[PDB]
Amino acid sequence: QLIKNGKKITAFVPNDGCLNFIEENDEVLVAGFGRKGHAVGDIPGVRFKVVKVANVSLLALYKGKKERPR
Amino acid sequence: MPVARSWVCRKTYVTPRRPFEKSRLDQELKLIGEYGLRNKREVWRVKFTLAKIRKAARELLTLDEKDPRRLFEGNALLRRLVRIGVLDEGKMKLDYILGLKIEDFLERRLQTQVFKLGLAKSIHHARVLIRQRHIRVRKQVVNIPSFIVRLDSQKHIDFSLRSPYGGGRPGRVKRKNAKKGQGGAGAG
Amino acid sequence: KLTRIAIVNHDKCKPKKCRQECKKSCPVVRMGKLCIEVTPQSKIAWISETLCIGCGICIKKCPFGALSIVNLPSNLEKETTHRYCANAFKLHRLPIPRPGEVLGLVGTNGIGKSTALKILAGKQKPNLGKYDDPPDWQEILTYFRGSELQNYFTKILEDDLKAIIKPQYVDQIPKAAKGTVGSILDRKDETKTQAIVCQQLDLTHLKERNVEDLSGGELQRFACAVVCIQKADIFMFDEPSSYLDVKQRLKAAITIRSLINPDRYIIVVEHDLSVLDYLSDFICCLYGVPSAYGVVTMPFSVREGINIFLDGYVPTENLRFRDASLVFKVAETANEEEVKKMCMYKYPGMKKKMGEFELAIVAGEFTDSEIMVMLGENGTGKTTFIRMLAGRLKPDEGGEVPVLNVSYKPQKISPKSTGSVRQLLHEKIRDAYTHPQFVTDVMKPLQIENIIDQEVQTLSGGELQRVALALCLGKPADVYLIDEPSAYLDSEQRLMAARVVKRFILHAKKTAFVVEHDFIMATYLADRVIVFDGIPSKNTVANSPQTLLAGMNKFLSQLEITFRRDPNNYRPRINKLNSIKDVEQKKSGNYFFLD
Amino acid sequence: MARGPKKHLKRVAAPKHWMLDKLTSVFAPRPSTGPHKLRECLPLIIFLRNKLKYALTGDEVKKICMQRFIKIDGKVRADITYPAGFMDVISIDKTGENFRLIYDTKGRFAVHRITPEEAKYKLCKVRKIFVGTKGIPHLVTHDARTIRYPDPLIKMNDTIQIDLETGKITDFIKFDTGNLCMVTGGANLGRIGVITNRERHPGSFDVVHVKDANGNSFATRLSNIFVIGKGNKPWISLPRGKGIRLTIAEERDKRLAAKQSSG
Amino acid sequence: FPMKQGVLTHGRVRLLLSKGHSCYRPRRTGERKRKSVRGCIVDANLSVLNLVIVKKGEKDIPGLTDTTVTRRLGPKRASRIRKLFNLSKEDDVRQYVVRKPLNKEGKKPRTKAPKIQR
RNA sequence: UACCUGGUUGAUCCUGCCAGUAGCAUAUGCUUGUCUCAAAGAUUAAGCCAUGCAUGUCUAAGUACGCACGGCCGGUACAGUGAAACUGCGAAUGGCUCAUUAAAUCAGUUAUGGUUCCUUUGGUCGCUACUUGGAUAACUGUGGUAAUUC
RNA sequence: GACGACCCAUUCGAACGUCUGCCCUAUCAACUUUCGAUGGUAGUCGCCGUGCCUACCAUGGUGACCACGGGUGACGGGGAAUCAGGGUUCGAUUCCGGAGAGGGAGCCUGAGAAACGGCUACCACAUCCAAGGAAGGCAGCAGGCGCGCAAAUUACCCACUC
RNA sequence: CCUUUAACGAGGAUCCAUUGGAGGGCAAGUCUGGUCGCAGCAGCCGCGGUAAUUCCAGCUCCAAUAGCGUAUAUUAAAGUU
Ligand SMILES: [Mg+2]
Ligand SMILES: [Mg+2]
Ligand SMILES: [Mg+2]
Ligand SMILES: [Mg+2]
Ligand SMILES: [Mg+2]
Ligand SMILES: [Mg+2]
Ligand SMILES: [Mg+2]
Ligand SMILES: [Mg+2]
Ligand SMILES: [Mg+2]
Ligand SMILES: [Mg+2]
Ligand SMILES: [Mg+2]
Ligand SMILES: [Mg+2]
Ligand SMILES: [Mg+2]
Ligand SMILES: [Mg+2]
Ligand SMILES: [Mg+2]
Ligand SMILES: [Mg+2]
Ligand SMILES: [Mg+2]
Ligand SMILES: [Mg+2]
Ligand SMILES: [Mg+2]
Ligand SMILES: [Mg+2]
Ligand SMILES: [Mg+2]
Ligand SMILES: [Mg+2]
Ligand SMILES: [Mg+2]
Ligand SMILES: [Mg+2]
Ligand SMILES: [Mg+2]
Ligand SMILES: [Mg+2]
Ligand SMILES: [Mg+2]
Ligand SMILES: [Mg+2]
Ligand SMILES: [Mg+2]
Ligand SMILES: [Mg+2]
Ligand SMILES: [Mg+2]
Ligand SMILES: [Mg+2]
Ligand SMILES: [Mg+2]
Ligand SMILES: [Mg+2]
Ligand SMILES: [Mg+2]
Ligand SMILES: [Mg+2]
Ligand SMILES: [Mg+2]
Ligand SMILES: [Mg+2]
Ligand SMILES: [Mg+2]
Ligand SMILES: [Mg+2]
Ligand SMILES: [Mg+2]
Ligand SMILES: [Mg+2]
Ligand SMILES: [Mg+2]
Ligand SMILES: [Mg+2]
Ligand SMILES: [Mg+2]
Ligand SMILES: [Mg+2]
Ligand SMILES: [Mg+2]
Ligand SMILES: [Mg+2]
Ligand SMILES: [Mg+2]
Ligand SMILES: [Mg+2]
Ligand SMILES: [Mg+2]
Ligand SMILES: [Mg+2]
Ligand SMILES: [Mg+2]
Ligand SMILES: [Mg+2]
Ligand SMILES: [Mg+2]
Ligand SMILES: [Mg+2]
Ligand SMILES: [Mg+2]
Ligand SMILES: [Mg+2]
Ligand SMILES: [Mg+2]
Ligand SMILES: [Mg+2]
Ligand SMILES: [Mg+2]
Repeated sequence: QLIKNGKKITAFVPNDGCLNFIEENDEVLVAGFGRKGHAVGDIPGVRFKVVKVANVSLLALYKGKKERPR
Repeated sequence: MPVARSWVCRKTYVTPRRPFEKSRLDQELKLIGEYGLRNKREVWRVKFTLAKIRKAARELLTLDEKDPRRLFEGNALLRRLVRIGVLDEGKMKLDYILGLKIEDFLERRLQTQVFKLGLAKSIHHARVLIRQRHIRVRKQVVNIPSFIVRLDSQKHIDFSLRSPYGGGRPGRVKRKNAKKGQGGAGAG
Repeated sequence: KLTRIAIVNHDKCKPKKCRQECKKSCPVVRMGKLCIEVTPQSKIAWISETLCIGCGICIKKCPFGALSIVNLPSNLEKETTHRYCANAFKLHRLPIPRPGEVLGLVGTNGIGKSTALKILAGKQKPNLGKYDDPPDWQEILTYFRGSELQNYFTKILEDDLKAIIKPQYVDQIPKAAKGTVGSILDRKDETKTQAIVCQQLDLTHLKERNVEDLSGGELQRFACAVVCIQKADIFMFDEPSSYLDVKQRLKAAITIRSLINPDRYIIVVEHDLSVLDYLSDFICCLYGVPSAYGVVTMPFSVREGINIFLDGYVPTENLRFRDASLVFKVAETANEEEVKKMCMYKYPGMKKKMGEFELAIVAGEFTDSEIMVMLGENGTGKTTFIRMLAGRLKPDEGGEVPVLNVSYKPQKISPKSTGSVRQLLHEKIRDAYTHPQFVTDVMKPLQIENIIDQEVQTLSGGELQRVALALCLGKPADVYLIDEPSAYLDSEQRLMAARVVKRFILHAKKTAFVVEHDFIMATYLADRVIVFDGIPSKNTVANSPQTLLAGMNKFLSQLEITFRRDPNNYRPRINKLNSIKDVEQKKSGNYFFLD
Repeated sequence: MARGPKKHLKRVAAPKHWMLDKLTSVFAPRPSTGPHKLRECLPLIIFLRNKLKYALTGDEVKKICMQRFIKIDGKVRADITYPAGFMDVISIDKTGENFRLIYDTKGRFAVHRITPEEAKYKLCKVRKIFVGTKGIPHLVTHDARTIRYPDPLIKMNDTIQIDLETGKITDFIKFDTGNLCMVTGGANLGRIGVITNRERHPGSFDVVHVKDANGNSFATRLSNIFVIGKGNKPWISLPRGKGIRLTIAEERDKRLAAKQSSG
Repeated sequence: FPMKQGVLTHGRVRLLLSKGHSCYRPRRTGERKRKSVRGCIVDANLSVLNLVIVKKGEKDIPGLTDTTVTRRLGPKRASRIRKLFNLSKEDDVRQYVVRKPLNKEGKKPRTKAPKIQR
């Protein structure tokens, strides 16, 4: 659920086993998918993807360069 | 706030449109090997400075002869080219400019002349020497490998007057070891 | 990083007209956990102090302006100047010292005041909070480039303005120093300013009253006289109203204010009642958690700062949650039984000396069942009285030998417990209870936790005094002998200690005598009181235990102070010794309102 | 806001013929109110440090001018941003040199030293003619001067040679076909030639022709002609190259032949 | 709050004062303010009154009238001097001017006087 | 450098679009040795604001009895340095932002023969008198209010 | 020589006016008017021209060549990005013009202001209090809260341009 | 700060170059180990159901390089205004 609008949207998590970093009720920064309005690939009706969970990247949370702040 | 500055600046290259094209990659790699440059960008600079000359040449050649503008600017452009050794005074006319190849701007680089005028063992050794402040143009050290040598500056390139290679104190290696004979081989 | 919370205080929150879009979409309510507590009802929509994430979605969609964000305090690890040692209390940024005016500081006991003062005086270099490899005046003077500290620290490194400071404790320095009467003062710095501070502080008697003669109040007066005459450029004053006369607080205030003018930096820190408004010009409030971490705020004006410290507890920027409105115990509730078994342990009007003090007595109808409070100026012998009752001079020419067992609280804080206090908690034992008298007293500022296991030598005097109180009411006694119990304590823990000892001993219909120099604890402990009249160095008479009003009337009219009770927070304040109010109150004698 | 007159002038917006740089700082001297227009003037500060190099910074100009050394038309001016302009005759006594402000043929002022037996008279161009109270005829020149009782044949667009200690006009050239002229506006700035024509479109900007000493002709507006000679004989001395405005194909040849790359 | 002439009440009121008025000093050429002043009537709701003596009786007030008037300061406009010493049109206006005597614990004593103006 | 390439079919030829491709400018991720330039709270909220600072000014030439300092003894217009205070001038330029505003603003073009203009520059200055009047500030002294550049 | 001063000119302007030039919208086709809308006569007022405003009189003016109404994440331009040739999109932003100091309104002083680093009042906020009263305007420079995907130090100095 | 200069300062196991790919479009492996229509990849076509040139990793190779990837607005490609 977004901060500014308050409206609800579904988002993808972009690599093998990342869904364990995402605790419940923390923030996230969602981005676009890649075709400017449209669901990409085989997923039905998902148009956004995560980049940061709690001010730390997914690419760094997953490559080991950083660990969760808690 | 108002401020006392120049914001004027500009780009000096243009990437190619086809990013992975073999006829391109192999030619540019050849040109990097034969003159010992660093990136592809060191080639795209030369491509730009030639493709921009070839626009002024063309737009002049599409004026009518006897024009004031065409006369003045053509006599100015040929002079500027001849003065760096890219054109022959036996040509001196616009319809020859369109016949120049990229490998004539590359040829006039200081790195190229320092090798081809004999002061270094290879086109790679030359780039090292220039960057180490071993060479001098006319009563002036230079440190930029890409410096373009004007036609009558040609025979001034020689080794620096404060440098080991010709009238200078030996460097910090030839001196640390000669000291190993009096501080490491006499009482050490 | 900062812990954002939503709050609801509003002009008529309307759970009867809005249909409660307030609760219909907090993200936490959707996932089971209840953040908000409201349905169609009559009054305020409650909210959890902790279950909102700080989402702010709670705010964007109330139709009326009900909900808003506040920033609860947290340990940020941003702008850490120092750590008391590795792993210890964390200190954030310092106040920028404005010259030409007195810079004051306020906060609870043990939040970073004396460390900030010791840093600003160059006596502690900053370590940037590192446990290891503390820097050395090149990385310092780069950590605060582009800031006033860049130039300020160089001006103190080349000593172009070399600092001077006053100590925290009164009991230390007359042992640590040596000097005979008067000659130390004469040889220290000057004669001229020496002469003006000596007269306006009323210590002209200490040409011949020696450094061994003088009391802890008279020692603070010496400490302040000596640092005022000491020739330096920047000044500091740690606790400069610890054990002073209610008029001499303002006299200390005036004699420090008299050096404002000549481009001198000055910082003062106090646990003030009504004294600093005349002392300081700008205020900087402190917030944090005690001996764990402490944050300093930007400057404020005197009234504005004193107000954002207790007229609520919110900065213009952020929040903290401490120091609310209770500086007078408006909870007017007191009830215990009448009992006709009453013992009237009276005493003769014995006359006694030592070398110089004629301090007369008149008889008093002292009784077992309630506390009697004591008034009087500093240096009039409110101490020697119950010191003599405790098995010293003149029990022979009369003097009622203690009928019940004696618990003695001495005012010179010096318990001889090397090691830790835990073994001094063996000449008593705790196990006799585990009860509100012990818990609600010893705990409040954190827990009982810091004052069980610690060397008493590195101690905040506050909790050592809380332990001296605990070993006083932890000894076999019934007559409890007290002397300035409120000293070295903040406001709210002063009142906690006062209230809880009143209530605890009044469970038993039990004896104590209390020595106060303050107001709040004195006013909520009393139904009778003794007064000391006359000026020191020659004579004094302990008048008989009278009522409260007429007694402290004899007190204040002798001191010529009147007070004012602001109703919004029942706050006390001094009327400025000449007023359109200082004429009615001094004609009718009323200096105590709203009984 | 603008609610009153401005008093600063930005460096970029300044006139071009001042030939100011770009990277010193944001402002330019902003000539003070005077007899010469703001675009046509040349402040005294720009003449002493950008041209004659006598001073180096603004304060040196201020302390050169305060010592009462500089004279603009005989009088002693102490204001460093005073608006000198075309036909003004700066005199520096302490050195013994004099100058005349005349446009160089690229359309800008240049230093032009004159003999001290010449810097006693300056030319003016008549702008208005009117009969004052009691029937006295007056005159207004291009630099705001007012001459009372002038000869009753001097009319508009004419030129008059005055003296700097009296005013009191001495000679006058009459605007007609055949006299010399210097042009003081627009594209043709600082060119010289015989007037040779004047067309007249009533109510709008009458046009004038000219003709150089090499056949070149160039029209202009009449309000930009400034007669400087009876015919083929300029009264006042002239800068080198005499307003001939050679083309760039000729300027290159002279630069090459003279090889003026040193001294 | 002071009192000013001509506001006939015992109350207090707010007036728009300007230059030339009383109870006001303007901070900027061409300014006006709105401030509170008490009416001219006298009542027990004051705190002070300024009274000036106009006719003195026979018994001297102990600490108000027995003292002596100071030297004040002398005149500086030429005709003011002439009017004070009843001088003729051609008496020297010089010589007569009040030569202010000056003593301090520092230097030699001195006499000053004003520069005479007209 | 005036350019295309993958994808509907068992295969083919088309229409046709989705995807790739190169630049640009805002955000963000990973990474970072040297050296010359240098943008930077516009986008949302023209939302709210603790503290400090951003506008003052004296010459030979308006008014000097502050003894404040002062010298060769004198003010006999009156020396000389000069705080303060009256007087004059400036504060309407500069800086910041882009809410408003669609024949409005703005641009080029023209007109004031339909007006005003501190200042600068040049004109103009002849239909009790050897010099008039009273009254204020700084300064001295007494004050009021919790509080103010009262 | 300094200063002041009447009027004339000049200078720096300012003000009003002429011709041509604008993004999207017809699910905006008729609009405008004694609450002046177009014009005439005489005045009021104003620095001057003028329905600018008053009194009497006439019934006019604008529109398919898009009037009038609506929208603009619209301040205009010099310009910026890309660009065979034609074009498309951007221009809050250092130069020029305009407009505004929380929103609306009224005025003093002055050559010049409908001025907010000036004053007066209402609206919304907010500070001090002895509950009588007083005081305020960072879309100047730093700094702080808030807002958000989104933006630097509460440093130094008049030496340079002015 | 840059520039000008004395004195120290290089053997490569550091005085250590990264970011994204390797079926096609589109430069580069029909290597080896693991997983088994799961986990995942993939802008598009498409990969994975026990023998994966496409997933996870080692090795090797490719492109630009003190820089490279992603989201978004926009221009050329678009003779698809
Ligand atoms: Mg009062
Ligand atoms: Mg402006
Ligand atoms: Mg305005
Ligand atoms: Mg000027
Ligand atoms: Mg003297
Ligand atoms: Mg005079
Ligand atoms: Mg089909
Ligand atoms: Mg198929
Ligand atoms: Mg595409
Ligand atoms: Mg790229
Ligand atoms: Mg720089
Ligand atoms: Mg930019
Ligand atoms: Mg904004
Ligand atoms: Mg402020
Ligand atoms: Mg003087
Ligand atoms: Mg004088
Ligand atoms: Mg003044
Ligand atoms: Mg003015
Ligand atoms: Mg800004
Ligand atoms: Mg507007
Ligand atoms: Mg419209
Ligand atoms: Mg509109
Ligand atoms: Mg128009
Ligand atoms: Mg225009
Ligand atoms: Mg126009
Ligand atoms: Mg002036
Ligand atoms: Mg004049
Ligand atoms: Mg009419
Ligand atoms: Mg009319
Ligand atoms: Mg009609
Ligand atoms: Mg019609
Ligand atoms: Mg319209
Ligand atoms: Mg626009
Ligand atoms: Mg807008
Ligand atoms: Mg183009
Ligand atoms: Mg713009
Ligand atoms: Mg905007
Ligand atoms: Mg900006
Ligand atoms: Mg602008
Ligand atoms: Mg204009
Ligand atoms: Mg605002
Ligand atoms: Mg004025
Ligand atoms: Mg206004
Ligand atoms: Mg302003
Ligand atoms: Mg104001
Ligand atoms: Mg106000
Ligand atoms: Mg402001
Ligand atoms: Mg700001
Ligand atoms: Mg944030
Ligand atoms: Mg940014
Ligand atoms: Mg931010
Ligand atoms: Mg300066
Ligand atoms: Mg790799
Ligand atoms: Mg991959
Ligand atoms: Mg692989
Ligand atoms: Mg591929
Ligand atoms: Mg391939
Ligand atoms: Mg298997
Ligand atoms: Mg396998
Ligand atoms: Mg395999
Ligand atoms: Mg396009």
